[PDB]
Amino acid sequence: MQIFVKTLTGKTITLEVEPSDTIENVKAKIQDKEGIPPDQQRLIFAGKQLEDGRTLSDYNIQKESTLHLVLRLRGC
Amino acid sequence: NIAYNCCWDQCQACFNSSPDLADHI
Repeated sequence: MQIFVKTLTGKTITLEVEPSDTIENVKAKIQDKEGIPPDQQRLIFAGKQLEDGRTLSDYNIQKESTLHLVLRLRGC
Repeated sequence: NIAYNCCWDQCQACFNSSPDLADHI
């Protein structure tokens, strides 16, 4: 199923995943298809901090949904 | 766990979970 990731750079990035896929898998998919490493990826949904190990279904993710990837840099 | 019975026209869908109910609706 399709998910949409509307980025801060104005880009619309689409992924072909399953609801059973984890957030880590979606981040890895973005890594393969764009080069954005999964750790730097922060996908936000429903005002909730999405965790890698959790799946798309836990955050109530449907087909054609809209996630937002924020460059979350470890450490500061 | 209350099954969320869908009050949609002729759509008798009662799901105890929010994501499943939303998907069915």
